[PDB]
Amino acid sequence: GTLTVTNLLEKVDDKIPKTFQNSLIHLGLNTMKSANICIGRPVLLTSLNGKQEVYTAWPMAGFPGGKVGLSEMAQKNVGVRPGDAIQVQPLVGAVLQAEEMDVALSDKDMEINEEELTGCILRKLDGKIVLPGNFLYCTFYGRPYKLQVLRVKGADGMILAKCNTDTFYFISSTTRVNFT
Amino acid sequence: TLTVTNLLEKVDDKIPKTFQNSLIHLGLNTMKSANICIGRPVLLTSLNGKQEVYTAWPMAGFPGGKVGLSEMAQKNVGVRPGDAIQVQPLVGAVLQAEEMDVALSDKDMEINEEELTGCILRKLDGKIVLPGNFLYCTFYGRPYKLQVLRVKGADGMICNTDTFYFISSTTRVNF
Amino acid sequence: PLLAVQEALKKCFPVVEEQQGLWQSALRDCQPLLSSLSNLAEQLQAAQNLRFEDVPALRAFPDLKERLRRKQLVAGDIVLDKLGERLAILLKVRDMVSSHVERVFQIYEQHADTVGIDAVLQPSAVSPSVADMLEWLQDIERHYRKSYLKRKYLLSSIQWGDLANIQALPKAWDRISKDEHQDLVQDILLNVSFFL
Amino acid sequence: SARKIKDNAADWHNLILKWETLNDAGFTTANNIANLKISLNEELEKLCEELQATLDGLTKIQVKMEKLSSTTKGICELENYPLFHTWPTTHFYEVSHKLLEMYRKELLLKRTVAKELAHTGDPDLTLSYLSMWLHQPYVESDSRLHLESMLLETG
Repeated sequence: GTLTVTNLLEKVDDKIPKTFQNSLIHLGLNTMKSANICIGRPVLLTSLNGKQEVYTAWPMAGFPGGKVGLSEMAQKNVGVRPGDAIQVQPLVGAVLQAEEMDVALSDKDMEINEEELTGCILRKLDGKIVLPGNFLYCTFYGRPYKLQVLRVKGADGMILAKCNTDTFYFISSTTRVNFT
Repeated sequence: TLTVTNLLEKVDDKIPKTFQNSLIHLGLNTMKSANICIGRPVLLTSLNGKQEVYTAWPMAGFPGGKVGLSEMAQKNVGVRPGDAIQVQPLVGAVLQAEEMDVALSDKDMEINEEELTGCILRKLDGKIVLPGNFLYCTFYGRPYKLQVLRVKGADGMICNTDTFYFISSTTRVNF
Repeated sequence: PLLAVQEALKKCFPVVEEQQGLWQSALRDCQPLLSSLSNLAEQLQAAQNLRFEDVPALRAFPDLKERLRRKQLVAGDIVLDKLGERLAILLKVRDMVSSHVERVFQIYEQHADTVGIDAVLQPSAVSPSVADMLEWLQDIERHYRKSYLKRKYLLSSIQWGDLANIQALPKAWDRISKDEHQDLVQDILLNVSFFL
Repeated sequence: SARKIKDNAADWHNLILKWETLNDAGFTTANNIANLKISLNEELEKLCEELQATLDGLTKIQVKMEKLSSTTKGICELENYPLFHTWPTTHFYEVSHKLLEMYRKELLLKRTVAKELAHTGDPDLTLSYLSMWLHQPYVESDSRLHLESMLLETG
């Protein structure tokens, strides 16, 4: 229920799902067994500052216990460093499809072709469950971006998520994005 | 006059597929018994009365004193493995059949006579044929069997010493 | 018990892996042949846009058009029969994997009265689920069949006499492959690797 | 006598092989010429010159096989006043004569396509000419078969 954040020991040539390529919180088999993890299922991350984000767990072999090696970008978006402690939870609640997601750019204001960036974000970030106020990263032709999500709306009807057993949402090829 | 087995499996890369089809396989003594000659058309006859011509060929390691035949050969003649046949080195005058009558398979699902005759003429370059015999073509994989009705020789000329005729680009096709 | 279904899946998957490899190598061979066939058809399409009696040098010749066309078509026929052979190998792999998947499903439907659906939904630490594995097998058989049956009704619409279509073939072929989920076989394999 | 015939067979084989090889080289040359033309002097000239050299190699081959034909006809006549595997040995001359006729007409066509390739107009002529060069549209395929058959009767 509590693990030691490291940095990912990345050498994944055959790193499986040519999809999970974005979520990717590595783990260790016995660690999975301890925290009731199971492949391809989402997992919730809570920091000692009150920030949260979820990710598709994956048990890549070659790691020791308690070392849930995140990705650098998770380490930023939740504000952790290589050696701190973090709370891992196996997601249990519902998971639906998310229609409306609104999000604003960072200070790279060049007014890129709107739908184009939409196409890239979608074709790059399937399955990344989101929350209000996180950051995404879609290197659309080398040129990086950094987006801040404000509000999201899911087909079930609610509109935005702090505990595990409750709603979430994710992006599929039929999601609408607003840029404000 | 020799017994019939099934044709072997030792096909050669040379002699491209087209001629690889029309063939019969023999052994050295089989060549030097009826005194036939390599690469020269040869006549086959069944006791029933089916005469059909092919291109003889002696294959290495053939079982002495036998004659192999194609599956389509055994069909078009009506003989089984182990049966006997009557072989004859063709010594007549072979010429160029001018025009040839054809009977379709009659399952003519919109057959394009121009295309059909083109493919037939192409895939049957060196081939002598007597009436009532049959032809097998592959019109894009989908196989066709054709029946021959009548033959018009070059000189209006409609036994292993008679005349026979092959096909060529100039031969016309009639249905 | 459920161990029977588990064994069935452990047995079925490696077949799917090897068959995918065979499929892949087959299509790989298939590509350049079809390129060459496009080129041949183009070269032919050119050689009927002339008169072959209204050019000075060629005039001192009885007949070229006919003989050259005949040769070109012989070459085309050979390459297209090579494609046919490849298609036969494709058919083989389709039928084999379909039979196997059907065996798996039949085992399951045979046993699915003592294994409560809930026991079908226990995603363990190193195994997605018997449920999702059956689902993926079903999806992989569908993928194979649709790909094969869509490649045939493309490859068997070739008629010397529509020399635009042939010359366009390679693009349509390649496109037939860039609309599935290549990740289908690749990820299914990976995703279930730890199950062995 | 028959020893010469067997030599004629093997020579037929190797000669045709060298033919094909030189035709390959020439086809590469002609590709270069067609492209260089489509792109728009003396470079083109050196090209045409070495292509003509290829043609001369061809002609050398032609005269050698013609001598082959002549000697075969001579032995044919001399056998007036029967072999390994009982051929007429006239059949031999028939074979070599068909071969010679084919290849000679082929050479003529190659000569014309060289004679015209340099300055051609509309590109479709150019493609058809490259074709005429490559597919050798005067060599009925059974030729090889023929040769093989004859080649077969003497190892």
